[PDB]
Amino acid sequence: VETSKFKFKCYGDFWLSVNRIYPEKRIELQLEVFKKLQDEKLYIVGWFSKGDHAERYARKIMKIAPDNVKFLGSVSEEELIDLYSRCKGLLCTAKDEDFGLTPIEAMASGKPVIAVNEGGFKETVINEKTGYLVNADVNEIIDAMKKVSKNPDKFKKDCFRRAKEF
Repeated sequence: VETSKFKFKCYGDFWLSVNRIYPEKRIELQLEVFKKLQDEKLYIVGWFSKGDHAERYARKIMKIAPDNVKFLGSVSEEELIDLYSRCKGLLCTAKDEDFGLTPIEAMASGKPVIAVNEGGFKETVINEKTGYLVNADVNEIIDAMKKVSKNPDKFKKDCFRRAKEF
């Protein structure tokens, strides 16, 4: 996994999630989280295939999402790198990602990762060292996010290091 093109800019005031708008990504969970954390912001990178059945689910998600959630759609690598470099941290809730590419890219950017304790997330994120591993649970995710909010650069060096190990 290449991570030389990623960099750090700042711990911005927005959380990031990189995942297509499909059921297996548990986008609904992310929405429930920000419906409670009205003081936080989420930028979602990912779209869907027009004309495909998934479109119904995608549009439903976008209509039930709170105002503090932004759907960016499909972005270029330049955009992705920049988003990783400026986010406060990465949120992962997918159940079909076994490699943990997104956590690696986020950590290569010096960012903490909050993710469900499954697949590639469990294989990349180190609980309490480069982020937090929790269950697919609204309250658990919010608690983890609140910790990061209090100390954004707490795991900076550890994240850069972990990213090199892949």
